[PDB]
Amino acid sequence: LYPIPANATNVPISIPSRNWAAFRGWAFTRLKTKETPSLGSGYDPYYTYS
Amino acid sequence: TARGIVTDFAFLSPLASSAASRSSARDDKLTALLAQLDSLTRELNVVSQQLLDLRQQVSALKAS
Repeated sequence: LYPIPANATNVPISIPSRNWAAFRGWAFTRLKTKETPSLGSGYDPYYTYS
Repeated sequence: TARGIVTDFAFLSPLASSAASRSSARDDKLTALLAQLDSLTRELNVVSQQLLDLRQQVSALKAS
């Protein structure tokens, strides 16, 4: 995932040197921040959305 | 917690590394935008100067 701040139109992503064997596709989408939980941590005290 | 969480907001983890590169790109964009804006402003100024001449022309039109 990558942040898109308020009223921002440019979203540059970079990847350092890598070996792209068998890579097959990119796919994308855009989602609102407050809807997406901060996964990887058990509890998200700021996640005010249901 | 309503007044508790008014401190220590969220964080941008994957935007630390590209700080320099993004700042450079932003400055380049700013340079281009400034050039475009200067050109547009000069064009608008000459257009306004032309547009005043219209008054003279019309007033001159009402000659009988």
